Amino acid sequence: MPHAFKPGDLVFAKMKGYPHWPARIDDIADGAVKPPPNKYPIFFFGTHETAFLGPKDLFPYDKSKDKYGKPNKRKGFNEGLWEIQNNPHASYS
Repeated sequence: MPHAFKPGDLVFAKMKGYPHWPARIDDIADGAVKPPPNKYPIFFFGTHETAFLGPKDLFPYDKSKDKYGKPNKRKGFNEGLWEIQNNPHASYS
């Protein structure tokens, strides 16, 4: 059975106006800004941007990749597909 989301989990993350996007739950570094309550720090592959999202917008990657894991015209998306498949736990800083 599913657990709650934890750092390192791989997802497609949904933002208004954007396609479901390859992403991970990030850790929060010591001294770094924390998310609001009930929100997780989501790192978006390809764009390497961070937003704060709750579970309603987080789709586990294994279950969802057949549907969402296809190329997209949007900036950074196909790089993001490479990342989540080939090195999803690397440093992209």
